[PDB]
Amino acid sequence: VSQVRQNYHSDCEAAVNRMLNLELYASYTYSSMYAFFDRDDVALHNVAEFFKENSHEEREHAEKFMKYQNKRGGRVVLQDIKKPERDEWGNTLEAMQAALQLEKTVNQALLDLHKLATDKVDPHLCDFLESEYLEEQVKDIKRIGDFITNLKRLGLPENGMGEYLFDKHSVKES
Amino acid sequence: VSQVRQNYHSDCEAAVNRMLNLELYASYTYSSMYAFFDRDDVALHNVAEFFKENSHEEREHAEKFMKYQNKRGGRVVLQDIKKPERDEWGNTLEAMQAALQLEKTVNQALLDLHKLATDKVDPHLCDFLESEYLEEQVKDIKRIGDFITNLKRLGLPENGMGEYLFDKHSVKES
Amino acid sequence: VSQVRQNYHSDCEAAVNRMLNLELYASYTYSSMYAFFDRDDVALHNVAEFFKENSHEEREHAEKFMKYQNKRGGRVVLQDIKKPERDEWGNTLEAMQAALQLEKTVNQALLDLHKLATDKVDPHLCDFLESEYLEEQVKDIKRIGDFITNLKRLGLPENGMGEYLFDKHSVKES
Amino acid sequence: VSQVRQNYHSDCEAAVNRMLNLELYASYTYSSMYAFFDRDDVALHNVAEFFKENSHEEREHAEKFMKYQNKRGGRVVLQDIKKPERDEWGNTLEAMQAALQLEKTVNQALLDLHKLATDKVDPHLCDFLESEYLEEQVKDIKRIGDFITNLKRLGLPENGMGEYLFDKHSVKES
Ligand SMILES: [Cl-]
Ligand SMILES: [Cl-]
Ligand SMILES: [Cl-]
Ligand SMILES: [Cl-]
Ligand SMILES: [Cl-]
Ligand SMILES: [Cl-]
Ligand SMILES: [Cl-]
Ligand SMILES: [Cl-]
Ligand SMILES: [Cl-]
Ligand SMILES: [Cl-]
Ligand SMILES: [Cl-]
Ligand SMILES: [Cl-]
Ligand SMILES: [Cl-]
Ligand SMILES: [Cl-]
Ligand SMILES: [Cl-]
Ligand SMILES: [Cl-]
Ligand SMILES: [Cl-]
Ligand SMILES: [Cl-]
Ligand SMILES: [Cl-]
Ligand SMILES: [Cl-]
Ligand SMILES: [Cl-]
Ligand SMILES: [Cl-]
Ligand SMILES: [Cl-]
Ligand SMILES: [Cl-]
Ligand SMILES: [Cl-]
Ligand SMILES: [Cl-]
Ligand SMILES: [Cl-]
Ligand SMILES: [Cl-]
Ligand SMILES: [Cl-]
Ligand SMILES: [Cl-]
Ligand SMILES: [Cl-]
Ligand SMILES: [Cl-]
Ligand SMILES: [Cl-]
Ligand SMILES: [Cl-]
Ligand SMILES: [Cl-]
Ligand SMILES: [Cl-]
Ligand SMILES: [Cl-]
Ligand SMILES: [Cl-]
Ligand SMILES: [Cl-]
Ligand SMILES: [Cl-]
Ligand SMILES: [Mg+2]
Ligand SMILES: [Mg+2]
Ligand SMILES: [Mg+2]
Ligand SMILES: [Mg+2]
Ligand SMILES: [Mg+2]
Ligand SMILES: [Mg+2]
Ligand SMILES: [Mg+2]
Ligand SMILES: [Mg+2]
Ligand SMILES: [Mg+2]
Ligand SMILES: [Mg+2]
Ligand SMILES: [Mg+2]
Ligand SMILES: [Mg+2]
Ligand SMILES: [Mg+2]
Ligand SMILES: [Mg+2]
Ligand SMILES: [Mg+2]
Ligand SMILES: [Mg+2]
Ligand SMILES: [Mg+2]
Ligand SMILES: [Mg+2]
Ligand SMILES: [Mg+2]
Ligand SMILES: [Mg+2]
Ligand SMILES: [Mg+2]
Ligand SMILES: [Mg+2]
Ligand SMILES: [Mg+2]
Ligand SMILES: [Mg+2]
Ligand SMILES: [Mg+2]
Ligand SMILES: [Mg+2]
Ligand SMILES: [Mg+2]
Ligand SMILES: [Mg+2]
Ligand SMILES: [Mg+2]
Ligand SMILES: [Mg+2]
Ligand SMILES: [Mg+2]
Ligand SMILES: [Mg+2]
Ligand SMILES: [Mg+2]
Ligand SMILES: [Mg+2]
Ligand SMILES: [Mg+2]
Ligand SMILES: [Mg+2]
Ligand SMILES: [Mg+2]
Ligand SMILES: [Mg+2]
Ligand SMILES: [Mg+2]
Ligand SMILES: [Mg+2]
Ligand SMILES: [Mg+2]
Ligand SMILES: [Mg+2]
Repeated sequence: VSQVRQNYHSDCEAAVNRMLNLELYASYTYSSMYAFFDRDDVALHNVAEFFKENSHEEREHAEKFMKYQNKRGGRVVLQDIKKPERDEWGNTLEAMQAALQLEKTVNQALLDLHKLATDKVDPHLCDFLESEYLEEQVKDIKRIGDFITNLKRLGLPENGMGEYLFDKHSVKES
Repeated sequence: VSQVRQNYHSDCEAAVNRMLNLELYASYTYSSMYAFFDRDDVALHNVAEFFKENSHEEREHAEKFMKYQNKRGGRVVLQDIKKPERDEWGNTLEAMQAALQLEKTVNQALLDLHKLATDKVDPHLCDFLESEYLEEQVKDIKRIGDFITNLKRLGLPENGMGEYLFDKHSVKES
Repeated sequence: VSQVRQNYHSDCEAAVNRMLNLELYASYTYSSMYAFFDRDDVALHNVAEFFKENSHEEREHAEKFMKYQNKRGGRVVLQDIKKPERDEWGNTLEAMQAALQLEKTVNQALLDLHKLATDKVDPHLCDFLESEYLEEQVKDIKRIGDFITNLKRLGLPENGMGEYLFDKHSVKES
Repeated sequence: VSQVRQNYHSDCEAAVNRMLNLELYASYTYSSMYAFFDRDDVALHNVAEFFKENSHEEREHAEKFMKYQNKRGGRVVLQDIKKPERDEWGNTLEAMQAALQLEKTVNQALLDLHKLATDKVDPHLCDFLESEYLEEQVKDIKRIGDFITNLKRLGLPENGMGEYLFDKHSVKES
């Protein structure tokens, strides 16, 4: 038993390792979307940079779980980071639809981890999830939903001028 | 009944007074460790100052419970602050082992108070403990565990040079 | 064929994707070493931070290959990022020995990619490797070799005081 | 023989003069595109300025070959600068397609000069091309490819609003 460990269930320790892996998986998916929008035959550089920044934030989310695991006296166990589900992402609308689903998958895993922490009476882990993960997920889901609504209004997938304008006006200039 | 009181169970009020006392007890134990490491025949001044600062922080933790009690309309009831369990603390390793156990005793009391607040459906008290006490405890337990690991690596209790080096490099220069 | 593609052999495109994967693998190994040295029962925080920074630099190396692939008109193809070879890294000497071998594995792959680029008469890819990767590898191998020499001089693995001193004096304060 | 000449083959000297001429030809073509987009019946001033700046950069590329020739002890020999292939450039898409082909013609000549320098065992000339010309060509080809992809998305040649928007958002405001 780690000398620091107190009120930290083995099941929560394992679930934190699985959550860590899912954050790395989400990072890698966003890396793939960055590389796709940087292609010469796609060439939507502000969209590409949005996904690159998301990739970096998800890696930071994973590192924060590593630090958390060690603070509680659990032991980080790593698994392979699976490659993303697609090699090419169609267009900005298809990519944003995939991002929305990814963010809701990550959110569901965080909510499931909160349920487990509640069941094991771990208020520190509950607070960590509520204070560091759950609100950022709601905000990032809302942002992507707003983007999808605007891509549909702009006539995606058919309206190339609409796609061009989204990249200029909806995502930060990079 | 206090005019401000709302959703504040008598049992939680009493448990806050007991928690207040335990914070003052923890403060006093750290005061004792400060005075020990300041002795001419101990003379580890950065270690002494680490414990002095901890003593001040635990007193602040107690004062925050006094303020909390009054905000909720409970009534502060003080009891004697018991003297520490030891008059002398051996060496840096023995003192840090005692500090780890003290921090885990305080943490267990905070977790038990959270259980009571949960049972009495007091989300304000739950939030107060999660936001003001529980993460600071996990961080301070991790810090002391890290110190104990390093004191063991440095050959305590036998290796006086190791003890000297810990005071120079592991705790803040004071 | 990509409209930008010129003098870019399919074999080099594929080898760049494999090199990208190896950089991500190296990043992940360094992440594992960071988490290990951050454990409460290891607690060498400057060593941990050295490996964390290396993890970030290797991820940047991977991203630079993604950008390169797209500049040449190749297509990024991602594969799983395999978990590191170990779950625990022993001590600073064992970890640095593993880091030296990892850096020489990455260097050999870069040298093999340079051989392929030379065979396919691709001076742009040769210059990219020489200007962005090969000297950084020689410098980072030299740094790790110097560290191993010093860890041996400090009596690793047995001399815990030597290990403590390496973390204070050989790696940057973090 | 020039007193400075060392390891500089007559064939490389002649090929540097031909490359100089091609840079001046590329400059002149971009000058023509500037003047076309500045016409009152074309009037895409940011596109015009993009091509004007490219014209200046290609002239600088030529001057750098003149300086190189003299540094090695070769003798600059100038030939006529041929007028561009067209007197009018259609629209932004046709001009960018012509620019892509021009940049790939210049790139092929630079790669052919690198082959010759390699055959004549001239590492100074190889380094000069790799360090001063080949990466700038890959970057400028990628930029023009990205532009063509966006002009197609914006509905060129038929979509005049798309052409107008490209000039406002894709090229620098001038
Ligand atoms: Cl536990
Ligand atoms: Cl408990
Ligand atoms: Cl358990
Ligand atoms: Cl696990
Ligand atoms: Cl699997
Ligand atoms: Cl796919
Ligand atoms: Cl998903
Ligand atoms: Cl949050
Ligand atoms: Cl449409
Ligand atoms: Cl607009
Ligand atoms: Cl605007
Ligand atoms: Cl009440
Ligand atoms: Cl109520
Ligand atoms: Cl009551
Ligand atoms: Cl009481
Ligand atoms: Cl008593
Ligand atoms: Cl005693
Ligand atoms: Cl205790
Ligand atoms: Cl806290
Ligand atoms: Cl000893
Ligand atoms: Cl020292
Ligand atoms: Cl020092
Ligand atoms: Cl090719
Ligand atoms: Cl070629
Ligand atoms: Cl090929
Ligand atoms: Cl591949
Ligand atoms: Cl495999
Ligand atoms: Cl292992
Ligand atoms: Cl290896
Ligand atoms: Cl380098
Ligand atoms: Cl020893
Ligand atoms: Cl010569
Ligand atoms: Cl020679
Ligand atoms: Cl000659
Ligand atoms: Cl000539
Ligand atoms: Cl002629
Ligand atoms: Cl014409
Ligand atoms: Cl041409
Ligand atoms: Cl260059
Ligand atoms: Cl149209
Ligand atoms: Mg132990
Ligand atoms: Mg377990
Ligand atoms: Mg999973
Ligand atoms: Mg995340
Ligand atoms: Mg698979
Ligand atoms: Mg919050
Ligand atoms: Mg954010
Ligand atoms: Mg996000
Ligand atoms: Mg918004
Ligand atoms: Mg369309
Ligand atoms: Mg009253
Ligand atoms: Mg009462
Ligand atoms: Mg008590
Ligand atoms: Mg306290
Ligand atoms: Mg007594
Ligand atoms: Mg907090
Ligand atoms: Mg603190
Ligand atoms: Mg404390
Ligand atoms: Mg620390
Ligand atoms: Mg001794
Ligand atoms: Mg095409
Ligand atoms: Mg191929
Ligand atoms: Mg591989
Ligand atoms: Mg690398
Ligand atoms: Mg495996
Ligand atoms: Mg070379
Ligand atoms: Mg070079
Ligand atoms: Mg260099
Ligand atoms: Mg460096
Ligand atoms: Mg490195
Ligand atoms: Mg050095
Ligand atoms: Mg030993
Ligand atoms: Mg002479
Ligand atoms: Mg001659
Ligand atoms: Mg010519
Ligand atoms: Mg040129
Ligand atoms: Mg003629
Ligand atoms: Mg360069
Ligand atoms: Mg430039
Ligand atoms: Mg150019
Ligand atoms: Mg660009
Ligand atoms: Mg029209």
